Amino acid sequence: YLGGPDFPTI
Amino acid sequence: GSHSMRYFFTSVSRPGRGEPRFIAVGYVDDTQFVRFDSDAASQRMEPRAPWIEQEGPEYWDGETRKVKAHSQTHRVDLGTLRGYYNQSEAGSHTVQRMYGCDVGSDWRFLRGYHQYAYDGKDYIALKEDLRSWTAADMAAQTTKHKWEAAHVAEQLRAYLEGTCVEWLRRYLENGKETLQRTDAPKTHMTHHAVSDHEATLRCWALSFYPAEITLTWQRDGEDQTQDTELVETRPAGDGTFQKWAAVVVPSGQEQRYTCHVQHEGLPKPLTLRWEP
Amino acid sequence: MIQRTPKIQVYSRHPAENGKSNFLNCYVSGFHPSDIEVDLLKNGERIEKVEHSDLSFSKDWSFYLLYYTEFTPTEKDEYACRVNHVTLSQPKIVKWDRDM
Amino acid sequence: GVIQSPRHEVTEMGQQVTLRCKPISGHDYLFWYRQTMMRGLELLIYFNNNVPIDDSGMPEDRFSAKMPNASFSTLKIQPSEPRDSAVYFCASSLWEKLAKNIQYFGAGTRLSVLEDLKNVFPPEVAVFEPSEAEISHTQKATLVCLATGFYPDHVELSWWVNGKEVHSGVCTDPQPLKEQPALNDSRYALSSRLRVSATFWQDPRNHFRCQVQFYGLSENDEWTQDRAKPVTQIVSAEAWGRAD
Amino acid sequence: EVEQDPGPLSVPEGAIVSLNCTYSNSAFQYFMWYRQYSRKGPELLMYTYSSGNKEDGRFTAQVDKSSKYISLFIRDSQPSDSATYLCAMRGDSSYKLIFGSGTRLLVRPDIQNPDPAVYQLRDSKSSDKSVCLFTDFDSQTNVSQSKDSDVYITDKCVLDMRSMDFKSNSAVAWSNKSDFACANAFNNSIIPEDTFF
Repeated sequence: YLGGPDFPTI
Repeated sequence: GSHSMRYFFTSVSRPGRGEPRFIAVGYVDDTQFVRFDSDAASQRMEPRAPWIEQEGPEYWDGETRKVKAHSQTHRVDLGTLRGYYNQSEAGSHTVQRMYGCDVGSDWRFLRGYHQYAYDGKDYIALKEDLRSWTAADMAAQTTKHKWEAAHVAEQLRAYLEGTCVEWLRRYLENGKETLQRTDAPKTHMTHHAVSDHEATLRCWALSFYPAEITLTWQRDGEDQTQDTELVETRPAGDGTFQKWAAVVVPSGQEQRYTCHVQHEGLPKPLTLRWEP
Repeated sequence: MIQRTPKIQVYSRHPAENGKSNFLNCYVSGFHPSDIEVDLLKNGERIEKVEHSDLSFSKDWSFYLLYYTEFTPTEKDEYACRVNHVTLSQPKIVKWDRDM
Repeated sequence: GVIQSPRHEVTEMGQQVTLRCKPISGHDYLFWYRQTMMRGLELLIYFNNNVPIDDSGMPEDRFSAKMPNASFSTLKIQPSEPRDSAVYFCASSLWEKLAKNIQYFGAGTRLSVLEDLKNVFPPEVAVFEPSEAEISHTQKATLVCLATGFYPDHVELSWWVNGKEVHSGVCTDPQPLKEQPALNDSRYALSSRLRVSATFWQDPRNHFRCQVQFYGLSENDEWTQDRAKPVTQIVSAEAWGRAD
Repeated sequence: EVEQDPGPLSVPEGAIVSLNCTYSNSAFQYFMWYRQYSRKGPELLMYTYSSGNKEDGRFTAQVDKSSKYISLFIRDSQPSDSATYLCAMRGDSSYKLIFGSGTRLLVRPDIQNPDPAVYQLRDSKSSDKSVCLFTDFDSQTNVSQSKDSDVYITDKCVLDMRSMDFKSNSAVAWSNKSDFACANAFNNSIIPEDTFF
């Protein structure tokens, strides 16, 4: 089960 | 005993192509259970183990939406990283992300991690506390500042310590027949010379799961490593693993040496010895 | 950009018996970057419809892959893995040793 | 902020409808929502870096959303139907605002898709006096404006005194009344009040105007009825003080 | 599915107000309350992760994830809290919000000294066309839509002076002059007393 909804950009 | 759920993300820039190649895979322990490839036709997160096929459509839409969203973020990362290091637009570069949680034999939370690499080198990583960051260089410091300002550690800690473990446990139950199995290594020894004074003894472990294993050569019962070669553990392709360990012995002396095999899948260690 | 050449293992899935269906594996690992070319070879000639696992990587970020195919080993047929990669001036051929 | 266009649209069914949104520059998430009156919002779609990420709320058939670049999204309905009438909102955001569930909203597009333009009428607008009685013991300035007979219900009412829009002393109804069988096909009515000191109404040099912006037909729309084309227009009524 | 009570709430200024929402999917982890003035976009008030209570000025939001029940309390309510309130929620796999249908809140302003008074009012252009203004009545009184004949009547709205601080309710009714006018206008409803004659 992935983390989300998303990750911040570098 | 202890268990893991880990996600691996790789994203490769292709100047002259429309988009980076994005690949994502998920593991529980040594067993792969999902994948996504940005170039594959499905444009879908795909099952790779029999037990997750049980999940309903909501699970699969969610997982595919999240991985697609991940690929977009990595796409912008590749462009901003390129600027940070002042690199040419002509070369292929790579971003890699790994995250997951460990759980003890009581299935409760041990450990969380979330690491990020650019061109095969540590870039930024969540420390053990899951509250702060380790940054490899100054490009990464700018990112750390941004991520600290955005409270990003907080989001990930909630996932690592809660949701990740909750799903890992759910997977362990639903895949118990294969995830909680253990396959004893099948073992044998092999014998080869050179001319006169030397020979090689090679001790094999085949078809074992999980992949952790210890192969030890003793002379006269003495744990001795001098001139001992362990090949990296290797997948068989059917879900099991293989490994061998060799010693080069003065010939005549072969009976003195003993191979020791340890594997949670077997109740006590094995001893093999060359017999001709 | 730092680079690591691949380690290569060629081997069968089950102990080889002549005339019996098996799977030939080429496991490449330790490499960076991830663009790699791997062929399985029979008597010098490349085998068609080889499959491979999904790209992953290790604690040190280096990549690994397994390539594999059904084959039926024989006394005389030589089998090999051929690997090309930016760090190699020439494709590296590692022949399958049954005893290994 | 987020800029949405058009603010109002009134059209016949069958037409293509295109709704537009410019997010706040720098934002890389864009959301399109729809709200039907006396109900809640519902997400149609959102985008991240111009790529649609979730479109589960998008209708199966006549709806289409795009984001050709970071500064612009469209939502298209072809062909439009009356049930598509709604307010359509656009919002934009960033990851760090989204972690606190913050989102920036456009002012919305109010869309009326009508079965027939023959039903469209602009308002008639009357102002009424202070009452004889009310003025002396209360000693404040009373007046009311009525906007009658309009359809659909896309109207912005405003009071002007001298050359200036005025808010103090103002209260117009939140919702328009219908002259109806409560049958959607009705025309509407709206009131507003304005008060200032009695000294104002009675005596001076007092420019006093109830103004109503109606949104109706554009120039694209064909019209052949004997009566004036009910185009988008401002209609007004006014009054001067001390006037039987 | 988010279930929310629609039904207009009308409370007096100063009152505590309670709004709430029920849901069905246990994967919702983020819960939000929005306020929306008539003809405008929604404004975030409060947001909760988990279960729990958050206070902020006059507002408290709470989340009971085992009852699947969430609430917002507004203390010491003000005229400017009048609006539709919407709850919204989501989980962790999408930024898609699921909204409840909304609850309409009217907070009736406190009126210092009523002077209920009903005035007849004639058309500026011409005459004969007329309309009745009932105004300066207290915010205990309630006003009734006519289902009787075709007489037209607007609910009360509140007029706000500023600088010089004065408020007053007002309402309006009319009908073409089939001579049943100002007295019969409130065979619908009326609380207190004054008039023209």
